[PDB]
Amino acid sequence: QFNPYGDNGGTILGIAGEDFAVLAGDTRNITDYSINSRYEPKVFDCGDNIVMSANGFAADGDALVKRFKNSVKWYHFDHNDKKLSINSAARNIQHLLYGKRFFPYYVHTIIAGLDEDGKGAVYSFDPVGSYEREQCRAGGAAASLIMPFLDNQVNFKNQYEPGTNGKVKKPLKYLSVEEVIKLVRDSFTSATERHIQVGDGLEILIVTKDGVRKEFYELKRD
Amino acid sequence: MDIILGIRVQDSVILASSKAVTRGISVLKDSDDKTRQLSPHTLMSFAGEAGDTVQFAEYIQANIQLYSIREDYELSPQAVSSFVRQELAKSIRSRRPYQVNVLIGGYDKKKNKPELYQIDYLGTKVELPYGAHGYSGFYTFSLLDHHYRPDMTTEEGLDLLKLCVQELEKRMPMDFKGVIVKIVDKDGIRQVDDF
Amino acid sequence: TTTLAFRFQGGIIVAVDSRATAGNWVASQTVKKVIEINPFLLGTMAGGTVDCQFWETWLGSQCRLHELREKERISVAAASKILSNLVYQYKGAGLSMGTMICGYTRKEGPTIYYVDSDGTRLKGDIFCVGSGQTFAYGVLDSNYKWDLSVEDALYLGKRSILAAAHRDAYSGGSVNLYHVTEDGWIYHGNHDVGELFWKVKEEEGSFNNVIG
Amino acid sequence: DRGVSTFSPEGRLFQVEYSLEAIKLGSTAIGIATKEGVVLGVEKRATSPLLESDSIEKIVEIDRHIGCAMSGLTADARSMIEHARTAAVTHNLYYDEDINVESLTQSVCDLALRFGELMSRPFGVALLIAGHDADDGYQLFHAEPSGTFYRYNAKAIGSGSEGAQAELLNEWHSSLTLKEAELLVLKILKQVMEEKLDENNAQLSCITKQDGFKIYDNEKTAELIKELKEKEAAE
Amino acid sequence: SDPSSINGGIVVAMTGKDCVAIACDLRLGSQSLGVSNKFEKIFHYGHVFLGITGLATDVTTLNEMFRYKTNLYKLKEERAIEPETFTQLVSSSLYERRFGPYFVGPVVAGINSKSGKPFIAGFDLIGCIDEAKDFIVSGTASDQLFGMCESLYEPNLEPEDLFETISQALLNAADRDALSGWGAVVYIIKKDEVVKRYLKMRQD
Amino acid sequence: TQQPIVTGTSVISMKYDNGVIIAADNLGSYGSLLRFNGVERLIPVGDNTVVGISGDISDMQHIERLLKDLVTENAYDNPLADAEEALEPSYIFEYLATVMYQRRSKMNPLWNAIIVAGVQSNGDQFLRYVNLLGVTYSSPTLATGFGAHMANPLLRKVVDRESDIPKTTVQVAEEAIVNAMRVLYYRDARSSRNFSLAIIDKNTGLTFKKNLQVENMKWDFAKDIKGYGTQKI
Amino acid sequence: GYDRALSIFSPDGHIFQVEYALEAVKRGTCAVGVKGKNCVVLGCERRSTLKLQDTRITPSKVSKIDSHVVLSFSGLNADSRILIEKARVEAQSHRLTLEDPVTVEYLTRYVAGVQQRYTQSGGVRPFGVSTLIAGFDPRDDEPKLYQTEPSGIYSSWSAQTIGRNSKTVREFLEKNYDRKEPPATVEECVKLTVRSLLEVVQTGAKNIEITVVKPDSDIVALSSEEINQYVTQIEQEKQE
Amino acid sequence: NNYDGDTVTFSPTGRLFQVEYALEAIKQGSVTVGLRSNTHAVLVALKRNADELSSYQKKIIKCDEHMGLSLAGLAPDARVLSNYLRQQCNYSSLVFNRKLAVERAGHLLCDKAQKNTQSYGGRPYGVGLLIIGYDKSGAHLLEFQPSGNVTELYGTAIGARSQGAKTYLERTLDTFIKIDGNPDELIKAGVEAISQSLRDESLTVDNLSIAIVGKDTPFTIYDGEAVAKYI
Amino acid sequence: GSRRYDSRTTIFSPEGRLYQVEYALESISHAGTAIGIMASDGIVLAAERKVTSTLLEQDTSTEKLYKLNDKIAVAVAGLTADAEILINTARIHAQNYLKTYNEDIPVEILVRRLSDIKQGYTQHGGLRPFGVSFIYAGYDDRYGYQLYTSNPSGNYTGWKAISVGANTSAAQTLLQMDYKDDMKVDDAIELALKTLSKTTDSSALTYDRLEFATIRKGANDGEVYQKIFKPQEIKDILVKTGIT
Ligand SMILES: [Mg+2]
Ligand SMILES: [Mg+2]
Repeated sequence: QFNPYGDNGGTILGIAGEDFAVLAGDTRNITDYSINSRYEPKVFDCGDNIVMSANGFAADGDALVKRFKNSVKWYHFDHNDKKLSINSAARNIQHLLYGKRFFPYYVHTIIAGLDEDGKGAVYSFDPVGSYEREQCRAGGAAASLIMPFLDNQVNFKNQYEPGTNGKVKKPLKYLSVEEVIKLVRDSFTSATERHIQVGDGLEILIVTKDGVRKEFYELKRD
Repeated sequence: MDIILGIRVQDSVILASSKAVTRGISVLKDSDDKTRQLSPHTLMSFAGEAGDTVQFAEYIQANIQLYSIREDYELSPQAVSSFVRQELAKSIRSRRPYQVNVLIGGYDKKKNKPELYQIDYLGTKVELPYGAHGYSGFYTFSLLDHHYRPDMTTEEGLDLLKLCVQELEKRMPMDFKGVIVKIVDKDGIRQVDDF
Repeated sequence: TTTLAFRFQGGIIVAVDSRATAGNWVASQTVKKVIEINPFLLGTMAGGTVDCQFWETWLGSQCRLHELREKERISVAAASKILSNLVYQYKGAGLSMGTMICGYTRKEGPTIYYVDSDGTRLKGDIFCVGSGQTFAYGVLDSNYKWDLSVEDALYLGKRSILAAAHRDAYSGGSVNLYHVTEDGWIYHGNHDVGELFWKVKEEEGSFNNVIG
Repeated sequence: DRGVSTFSPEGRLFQVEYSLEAIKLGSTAIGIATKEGVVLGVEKRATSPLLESDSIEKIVEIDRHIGCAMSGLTADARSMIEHARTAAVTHNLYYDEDINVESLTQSVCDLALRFGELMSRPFGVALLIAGHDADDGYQLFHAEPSGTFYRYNAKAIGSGSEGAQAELLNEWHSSLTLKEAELLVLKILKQVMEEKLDENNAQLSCITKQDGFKIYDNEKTAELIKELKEKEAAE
Repeated sequence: SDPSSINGGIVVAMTGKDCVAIACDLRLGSQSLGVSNKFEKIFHYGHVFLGITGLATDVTTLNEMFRYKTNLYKLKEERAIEPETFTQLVSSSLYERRFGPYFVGPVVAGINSKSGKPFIAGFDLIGCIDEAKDFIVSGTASDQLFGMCESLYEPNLEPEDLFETISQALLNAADRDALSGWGAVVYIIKKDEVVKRYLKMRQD
Repeated sequence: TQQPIVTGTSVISMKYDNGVIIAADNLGSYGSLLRFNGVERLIPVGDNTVVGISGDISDMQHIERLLKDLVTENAYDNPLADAEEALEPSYIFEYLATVMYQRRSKMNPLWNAIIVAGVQSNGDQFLRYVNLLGVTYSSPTLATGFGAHMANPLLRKVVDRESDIPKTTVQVAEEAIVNAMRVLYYRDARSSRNFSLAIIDKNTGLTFKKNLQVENMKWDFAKDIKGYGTQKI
Repeated sequence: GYDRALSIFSPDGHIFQVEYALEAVKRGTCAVGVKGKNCVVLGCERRSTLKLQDTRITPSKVSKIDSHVVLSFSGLNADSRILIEKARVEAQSHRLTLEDPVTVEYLTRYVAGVQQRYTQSGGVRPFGVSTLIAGFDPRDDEPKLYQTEPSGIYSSWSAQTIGRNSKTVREFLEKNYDRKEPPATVEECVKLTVRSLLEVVQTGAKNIEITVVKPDSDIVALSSEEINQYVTQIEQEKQE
Repeated sequence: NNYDGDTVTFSPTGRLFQVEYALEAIKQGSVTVGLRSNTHAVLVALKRNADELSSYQKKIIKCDEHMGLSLAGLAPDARVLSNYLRQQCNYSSLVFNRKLAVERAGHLLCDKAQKNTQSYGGRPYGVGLLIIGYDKSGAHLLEFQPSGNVTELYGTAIGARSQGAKTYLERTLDTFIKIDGNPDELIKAGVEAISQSLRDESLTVDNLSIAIVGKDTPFTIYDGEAVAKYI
Repeated sequence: GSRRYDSRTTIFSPEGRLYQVEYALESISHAGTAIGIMASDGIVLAAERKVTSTLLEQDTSTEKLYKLNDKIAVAVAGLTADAEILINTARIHAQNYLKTYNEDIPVEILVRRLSDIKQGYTQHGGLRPFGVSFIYAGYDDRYGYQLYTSNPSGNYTGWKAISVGANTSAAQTLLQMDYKDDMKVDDAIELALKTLSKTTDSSALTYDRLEFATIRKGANDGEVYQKIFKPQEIKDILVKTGIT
């Protein structure tokens, strides 16, 4: 029997800052126990200061990203070059995904950017289009290895202030872009060690009011 | 849904229908009326798959009400039952059939006779003195066979119906949360609020 | 999931949990299971999916078109039936949905409709939907009265979600409260279950089995 | 006979040009755009005193941020309004935002030329579409049955249009207040109307960022008419 | 599960000297549950008689259908349909549902009004005609009816003798079938009179 | 949904400093039967692209005709069909990739794994993969089927990353490819000795080599191997 | 299919087919609608050119759309049946989906919408029918009276007439109907409706039909003798 | 006369009057100019207003990052054709990862307009278009007529009084073609060309509309104070 | 294109009339006269065949009186072929209703259905209307004996006695003169034949130029019988009433 789906592995990570956002993802592409490419870009700049990644089955991922980019283009034509806000992009993506509700895009989609008040934003989608704005979201193969670490080190979960002994929580202080990138890199380094489908390279896209910037880092190739 | 009974006596038709609505593991409601008034002197109780039951019942209701307005005339219970059977007979060979069993209790104002029709989801119609759907008949028919008389009063019909419900409450595993009883006669349709 | 909604003197209380799981994996602790259809109507999300999100925001579009055409607030009966008629068209296709359409109008008063992906549409006073519904039902049934205060009713809904969040493995995270009045719904905050549990345990003397 | 989508020797579509004549026969509708809001006003023109004038609905809501006034064969507008309302609501469903007034107007105007041998003839009604969005602020558009739409600072359509437009030419400036615009619509309506203007045979409405689109009460309009009379008697 | 044996029931038809006989039981059931003891399976359109066994909703549907068709036939032809012609109509009607059939076992019986010749015929659910001289059987106790008819039957029976044969064939067959019985009807058909007799039988 | 009948095995390829090399054996298998020995599975499109195809041969022949048709169509009303508006590898690939994914989405796939190798207008090396699922990826070395498991490891020792491409000459790259083809002949039970090799260089253009053979094979050591454990004779 | 554009604009901006449909309405028998304080009355003319008619079975001029709304008309009779049928179906469809019967305004808006659609659809001519739609909204005691016409425009009326010599009876109603104080009772409303028809009808025998609609689905048609009593009382007061 | 009732009818002299009447609608439309060099291609359009309260009708439409047109005639028809171009430009990019050639874009517009002239029921398009673009063979300028005739040119003008601008460009041919690597000077030549078609009215800030595309320049439209520089 | 040759069958005249309906009615006025008379104990249908021949096979012929079901019959005036198209549609509707409700179709419901079909041809489709007027004679258990008529417009009305076809003005005056409410079938038979005898364009009314039918409760007990008269039976009733 023909199986139209596949698993190209990979892992992605979106983190929303106070006035910035990052969307990171490893550059390894795989099938089963074989490596297809050590550098196959997964996170894309879609214009209008939005970055997107559709992780899972690469064919559906590429199709969705292509269709969303196309949606941004036609939004400009139809509405007098109006900038597509991140919240509007998110709703538009829901409809793209739910459009194939009964033959889904087999991907866990994440977009990142800035909201209309200039604050950092990350949106997270399941394969059939259920979505939510979030502060922190890892997706893909090593998502289960990364999220608990982020709950602890970003939201300071289970951490309390010494001396009080469980009475006072650690205060939720804001993280700088340099501080976030450290957590992103350590998440992927750790994920590379313990997950076979994660490695080769890490590509991070950082979104600010100034625009989209890229950063690449080597990962273990075994 | 679960249990729906019907009994035609001398001058009326009595329809009993359970109140329970179970969805999986919980009883979501214990006061559900599994019936629709098709016309002033025609009542239809129903039981079957969730959604299909009410969707069908209301669809029939709308069609009979449309006929009543167009012709300024109430269709006979027989005519209504034939219409309903055909819809179910059409339904069974559809892409997705209605999974609904019905009882149509009506009083024919022309013939001055009560009439009870039993129709299953296949479109199997039968005119009866007393009827049921599902496992209801297994428990009740032996009692009805024994006690039933065609010249029973409405009060006697209700007593025989209480005996049926008691047997169901004793021997059925499912708690159907009692029944709503309605009477159809020359004066129309009314509900027995204490049962 | 655990979602409940009940009618009372002061209108409707809607209470939901916040957890979303994919198998044993907790996907999210911050999920919104109350849809804000419009400023006067609320819907709950139990069932497993986008299906409630997608089709209840769609419902909001239909309710808006209704009151534009009819120059009148849509009834809770009409709103709920628009949804039930829609999902009934999709019956068999595999939609997964269990929701309470909650509202408060002039002609109806406070009204709750349970709508189902099987096409079921039930009016009622108390409803509980989700994997932790049985736990929520226990607290509700033993403590419910029509003459509850808005303060006590809000607490009852909160406590009933907590009861489920504790026992049901697939429920938890945090409790979202809403209070539906005739002039619209009023949000009554997000309540972390972790903090709420210890607070309730101490103040109420309950959960004596658990060591705190 | 001849094609419905035929060109005249001058290069105009016969049917579109004829539908414009039907609009000239319609009741007067006036729009005035300001930086405090856009005002829409119409002549009701009841054919008899037994016709309950409040049932004459020639001003209509499309969304909370877009209103609409009509003139001509007003029956034709019902499907246009329906499409506009659907377009506004649909866009909100797809993009979680209000739709631009121009985008709405463009969607309405796309219907216009969908006629041939689609519908059998053009629309016999013109629309004044007024609204507000965050990008271009307060806007007033004139949607014709030709498929063309112009943006206006002020515009009059209907039987008293060219007379009213000449008056709007003199009176409009970029620093008009909302109250000044309200009276200005009432002033020009009273000028071009056959019958004497009152709160029962004329209607006002406006769209502001804060309160959105609002049709004025007959009690509210009556006060503005009384305020107008006094200020015209004042000099 | 098997549509042809949910409701149950039987029909048998026989030929005699200048006469035909058709007979049926009265049972309608939901598998084990007996539901009605008045469900007659023999119908007639003019002087042509049609028995129908099998799924009850289709029995009802086909009766209504052949009434429909024979009524239009009569209006256009200005005469009642004959057994030979009707048999072909039944076959046509069944085969047009070749890949979605009515789960039935029809049996035609009657006397040709012009020739006076006794006629019987049977069909499978899909329309194949079985035109026998002696007898036709149908239903959940068809094996039993074949056994009864084969031994009891003899050609050229007089109407009042044929009644006894077809009655005893039906009764004893139905008593060996769980899904048949609950009463029985026998039609004795002559060229210009028809006698209908309800039989007394065990009610289990 | 179908099943492949007549099949072609591995297609292997790699980038080098001035272009790309691609290779594929000339066998059309029919299950375990080595049915057709004269099947060309490298199909050049113009003078700047070569499409290597593995998998179902009937579907390959269909794709072959689509490309042949693509060239014809590109020439229509195109005075620059042999110049600025000639077909690029990136155009040819994107077209195939669209078709492959559309076909999988209709649940009726072209049962193939395709590698498009070529050189662009600006001299850039083009090497990208697409298969029956519409999955695409690019890499300094690409290989289908068994090639992915055996050829890539060998080819990656030459060009392990992007920075190794300018350091790799055409002689080193061709040597690596030819060795990989030998390794596949040793170890792939659905391969043949005869193969075709294509080089697309930005300077010397398209060089298409037919009727190549695997040579310099090591078999002599087989004579010493006896039994399966304890046997001496 | 037949796609020919029959309804089209003329150089002077008129759609003649819609205007010629109004001429068919002008030819139709007179119909009148008068709303009181707690009732609406629908009067209709029956031309007495047709005797030997069977009034039991002959289509009545006033038709029930639902148990609480009625529709009378002037113009082509055959055309009216199509609008009535569509309206009756829409009334049941509304009850089925909205779980509430149609408002008189909604039902009017629907029928008017149908009429409009036929004025710009290919291969169809407009309805040669104008309607008077009357009734009471569910759980509402305010009387409702609306009018529609071939073009598709509709509006509410305190009182209105359509059909032949409707100009005359509208003249009568315009002077005899007071808005500040409408017919307070059923009697007063029926009397004014009969009076208005007597300006046009000829004989007050079987030529006048009266139907009274009251709140909460209370609709009744007056008989010949009941109407004849109004005709008698009107003329006896007139002899003065 | 008798042969202008529909587009399907040839006249006795072999003319299609409905197409010629559609051609007439262009002459009534406002003037627009097109011209190009080897590096850049420029559109200059005189926008028309209904009155002083009204806005000025937009004349220029973007089709892709590397292509767009200016219209003259029925604006709704230009919207239909421009939309069709946007789709074809987009189809090329999505399917073939290839920017649609300007010459090929013209071929598509020709064939779309043609079908409307040979079939009963329909009508010709009532608009003329000037398509500029920069593709793999440099800068391009096309002139579309609704008869179907598309023509590649160095410069041209369509609309009312367009003959004055067209004669100017015919004289300036050798000068403006050489304006390479200088967008401002190429626009100046376009603004000076369209000025030859003006009578009574002059180029104001909300009157003028300019668009440009080139080697390292995406198709970008300039309106309002952005064109005050060139007045 | 094709528009040039279109008659436009479904349009209004400036006066607000449907040209084709009016011309179809003119067509029907030249058809043989058909009369229906309703009595307390039955209905009579009488109709005149148009200028027949001596070689016409009358006993097998049917141009005027048709049977829709056991309870309802029609008299035709106009194009026979057009009528037969509609008659078969009516016969099917009666059977559909019987199949659905298991009750014989009420007369008015059948009449409305046919009339609605005729109406459709006047409002849409661009086809010519049916050049047919019917007289419906029927019985049901709601209204009892009923007479109706429909015309090409799709408009239908109820009657006690009515004529269609030729000389309806003269025929309707004669019926209005001699009709009474307490009348019986045997009296109505006589009136119908007397009316045709006076309105006919022929020199004398004979059996070969007539079709005749009666719907009677004169059937054994509570039921209704349709009687399509045979040529010999029409000849007898002509002698009985004293016309020949
Ligand atoms: Mg839990
Ligand atoms: Mg037994």
